[PDB]
Amino acid sequence: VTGSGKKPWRQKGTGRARSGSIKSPIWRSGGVTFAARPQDHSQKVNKKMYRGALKSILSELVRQDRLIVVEKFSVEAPKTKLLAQKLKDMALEDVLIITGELDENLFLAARNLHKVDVRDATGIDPVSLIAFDKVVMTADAVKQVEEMLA
Amino acid sequence: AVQQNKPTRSKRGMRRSHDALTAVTSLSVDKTSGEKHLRHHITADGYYRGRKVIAK
Amino acid sequence: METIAKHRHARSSAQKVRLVADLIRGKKVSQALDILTYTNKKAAVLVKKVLESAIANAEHNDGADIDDLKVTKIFVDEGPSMKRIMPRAKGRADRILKRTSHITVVVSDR
Amino acid sequence: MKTFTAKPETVKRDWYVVDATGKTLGRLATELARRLRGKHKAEYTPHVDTGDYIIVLNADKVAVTGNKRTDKVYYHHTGHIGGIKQATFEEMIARRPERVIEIAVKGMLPKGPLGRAMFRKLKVYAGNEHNHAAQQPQVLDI
Amino acid sequence: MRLNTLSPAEGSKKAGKRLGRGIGSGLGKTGGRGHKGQKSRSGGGVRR
Amino acid sequence: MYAVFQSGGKQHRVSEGQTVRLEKLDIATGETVEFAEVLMIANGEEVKIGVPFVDGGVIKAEVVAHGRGEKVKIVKFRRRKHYRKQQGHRQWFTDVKITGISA
Amino acid sequence: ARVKRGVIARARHKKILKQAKGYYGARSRVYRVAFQAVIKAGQYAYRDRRQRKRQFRQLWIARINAAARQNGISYSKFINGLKKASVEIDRKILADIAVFDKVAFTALVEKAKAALA
RNA sequence: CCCGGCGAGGGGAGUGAAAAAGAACCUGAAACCGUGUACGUACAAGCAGUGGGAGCACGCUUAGGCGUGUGACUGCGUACC
RNA sequence: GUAACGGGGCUAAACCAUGCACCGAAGCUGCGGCAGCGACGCUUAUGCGUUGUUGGGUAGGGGAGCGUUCUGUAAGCCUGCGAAGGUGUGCUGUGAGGCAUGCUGGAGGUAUCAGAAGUGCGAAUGCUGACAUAAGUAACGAUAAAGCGGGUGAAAAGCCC
Ligand SMILES: [Mg+2]
Ligand SMILES: [Mg+2]
Ligand SMILES: [Mg+2]
Ligand SMILES: [Mg+2]
Ligand SMILES: [Mg+2]
Ligand SMILES: [Mg+2]
Ligand SMILES: [Mg+2]
Ligand SMILES: [Mg+2]
Ligand SMILES: [Mg+2]
Ligand SMILES: [Mg+2]
Ligand SMILES: [Mg+2]
Ligand SMILES: [Mg+2]
Ligand SMILES: [Mg+2]
Ligand SMILES: [Mg+2]
Ligand SMILES: [Mg+2]
Ligand SMILES: [Mg+2]
Ligand SMILES: [Mg+2]
Ligand SMILES: [Mg+2]
Ligand SMILES: [Mg+2]
Ligand SMILES: [Mg+2]
Ligand SMILES: [Mg+2]
Ligand SMILES: [Mg+2]
Ligand SMILES: [Mg+2]
Ligand SMILES: [Mg+2]
Ligand SMILES: [Mg+2]
Ligand SMILES: [Mg+2]
Ligand SMILES: [Mg+2]
Ligand SMILES: [Mg+2]
Ligand SMILES: [Mg+2]
Ligand SMILES: [Mg+2]
Repeated sequence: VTGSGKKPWRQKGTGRARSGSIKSPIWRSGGVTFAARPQDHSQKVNKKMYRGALKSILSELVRQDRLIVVEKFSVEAPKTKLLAQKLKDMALEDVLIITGELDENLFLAARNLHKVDVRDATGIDPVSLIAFDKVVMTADAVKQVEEMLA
Repeated sequence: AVQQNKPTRSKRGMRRSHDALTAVTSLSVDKTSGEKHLRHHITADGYYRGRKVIAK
Repeated sequence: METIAKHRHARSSAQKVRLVADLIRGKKVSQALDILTYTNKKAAVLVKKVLESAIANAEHNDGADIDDLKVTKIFVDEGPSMKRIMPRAKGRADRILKRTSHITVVVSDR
Repeated sequence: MKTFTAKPETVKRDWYVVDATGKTLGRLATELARRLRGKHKAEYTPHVDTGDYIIVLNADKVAVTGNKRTDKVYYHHTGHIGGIKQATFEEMIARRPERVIEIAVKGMLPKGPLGRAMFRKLKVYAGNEHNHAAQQPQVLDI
Repeated sequence: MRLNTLSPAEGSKKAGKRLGRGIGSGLGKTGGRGHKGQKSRSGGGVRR
Repeated sequence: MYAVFQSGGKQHRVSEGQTVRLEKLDIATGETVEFAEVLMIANGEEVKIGVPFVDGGVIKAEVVAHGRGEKVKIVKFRRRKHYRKQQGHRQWFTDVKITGISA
Repeated sequence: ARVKRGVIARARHKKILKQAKGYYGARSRVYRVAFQAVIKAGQYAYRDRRQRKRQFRQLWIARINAAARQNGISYSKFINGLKKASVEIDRKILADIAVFDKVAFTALVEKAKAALA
């Protein structure tokens, strides 16, 4: 707190409470007693605990029929309108699409769809597998994830 | 010299029980001009007991 | 009909203005004006002007009947106090209060 | 159901005459306080004067035991420093005889308003005559 | 298995003590430090 | 016509048509209770005093109501000792309608 | 995550102040005074839940003694007679009978006098 | 437009969804200060409550010893940290 | 100031003995209810027709919870057919508290399960602001001194002449 170190008043003889700093946390405009600093909130996840949770999540999507598997997930041109029809024909609204290879047309076509997210097999994270209602994984993506996790 | 305790709202009102003002018990009326005035005082137009002993 | 008149931010404490207002509570307005005319207080000058204004409002904005009117409700409320510094001996500053009042008069024919 | 409480608007108080001739002051005073309080009544409610009115005749002839006629001292203070005043039993009997039984009974009653109120129903007389014949008071032997 | 149906294992997340937060807590007033010594004092305690 | 009976650790002096509130009973609202251990019967002139009980005395009562009584706060406080404890309480009751007294 | 305390503080104060209705002065208006008057009332009440039982019994007995004394016997002998007569009518009900049914009480007194004779 | 000193301030009118948003202006708590109504209080002694409890007022109930406010009288009772 | 039974008063209402009755506590019992610690038959993620016992408590240790703001769940759910906040009322929970609802308010609030804390104030001669009290009290600052007439003005002891 910006200000001086001067005693606001003398220790004794005034009937006032003893003070030492205009910046005391007791005082209005004073300092915060345990003022926050920047801090890193990140945690260590053990390598095996993360893979172990990914395997658990995927198993639970299979049990809950939230995992859809397809040979391919192709949009021809980069248009939401073509993809939104595909997902309406596949009966899908909120869905994480997991391809093996980044298709430029598919990432773009899905960017403006808030409930759709298209990732590579390497882009999976545990939250997005839980967060979306359905997970659609290409056959080749199943291969990658199986080799990643095993 | 000074109080050891704050006196209450109630003690304050009890002290003020004699602070009410008395109103004029009656105004008097002039026999000639009909003005109301304080008894034994002149009227605001200058009359006392019916006589006009002021200029105004 | 009831008819209000108020004088807000009147330069007097409510305690003083109250002494006078208590003299005319529930009284014929003719009788109150004569109690206020011969009451030797500054607050009566303030109160009488408010009562006069209430009468006039009751005439011009409501119906009629000076003689039917009566002082139904009269109360003084504390208004905002002005704060001033009064130098006392030995550099001690006392903060004195210039207390205002909100005078309100209500007058009714019924 | 909630237990009965007497109501002083509906409470019935009867009138009694008592003679004090020959009777021990304290022994007599206790029965009056009992009756003045309403303890003898099943409708006794201790915040309610359920008691009865009593007339005491011949207060001048109440008896005391031992040497108490000469040696029982009634003390009172005036509220002025040094104002501790004395009176024996026989000087009181001589000057204000009705006070001897009234002081004894006041001591035996509750302290407070109701106790002060119960005491009003005691009418003490130094002689054999009272002027409350209109109240139709019954004789009571203590 | 959704973002609002994930609990921790029972016993894995103990509360955490909060000192000087009243009578009911059991750590109010002196907050477990007892009364009037070096150990009570802020930054109070003899060295190892 | 009144009778004295014990139900819930406590004695009640009741008459026909009196709702009496007594401690919780394990009886439903569509049911009748028999307080057969009655201590007194008075007809106005005939008064039968149970030596322990009125041999043939029986009180037939219908169960009208179960409910929780009026909330009562329990406050424990030890001044200067950093101790205070607050507890609430509602006492269950059974209200019974006295339908008949019989010697 | 800064937390303003005003809404929860106002409630905590209002709860006490509502409990202090009817109290004189600062006791119904001021939280510092009010909180001490509510806690004291609680302590007294708790004390009074027990005290009431002692007071009511004290009343019943004085009422029973008067009736019993009226009907010819002290309370002490009367309760002994009802004991030796196996009568289990409690003091609450004897005192109700003494007031509202004076002939029933007379019967209970003769029964006590009998079991003492 | 009206009272008022060509005042302060206020009452109407009009604006506006709202002026119970009028510039001393969103919301508008508390202390504190008042007006009004109900109940109590001028023979009464103390942490001012608590338990009991009349009476009065106001609602309820189709009568029903229950509800709200007040609280005479009475038992107990010397605040908090 | 009685003031060396607490008082009244007591010749027992004192004392000694001999007894029988009563009062007397939050002790014991009785009725109803909560919780902890054990131990038990059916049977089982046990909870009970059950059973036994415990349950005053500072420092202090242990255990389980309430609520507050923020993050996710949430581009969802509630909300101008009235959010938060404020103020009453009713109901409810062992408690912190919670639910509903009138009035005000006039636009935001947020279940659930998790997550993170500037997370709960009556005290610190605490800090800031606001408002009391004393009190309509003291005082209005040199004891060089004012008085009248006229004027102006809503009003003149104080201004003008
Ligand atoms: Mg700062
Ligand atoms: Mg790594
Ligand atoms: Mg100077
Ligand atoms: Mg006493
Ligand atoms: Mg402890
Ligand atoms: Mg300390
Ligand atoms: Mg020490
Ligand atoms: Mg230590
Ligand atoms: Mg104007
Ligand atoms: Mg505003
Ligand atoms: Mg305002
Ligand atoms: Mg009186
Ligand atoms: Mg006094
Ligand atoms: Mg006392
Ligand atoms: Mg002496
Ligand atoms: Mg003996
Ligand atoms: Mg007991
Ligand atoms: Mg016990
Ligand atoms: Mg039990
Ligand atoms: Mg314990
Ligand atoms: Mg115990
Ligand atoms: Mg918010
Ligand atoms: Mg609201
Ligand atoms: Mg504070
Ligand atoms: Mg503290
Ligand atoms: Mg003074
Ligand atoms: Mg003076
Ligand atoms: Mg002076
Ligand atoms: Mg001067
Ligand atoms: Mg002049």
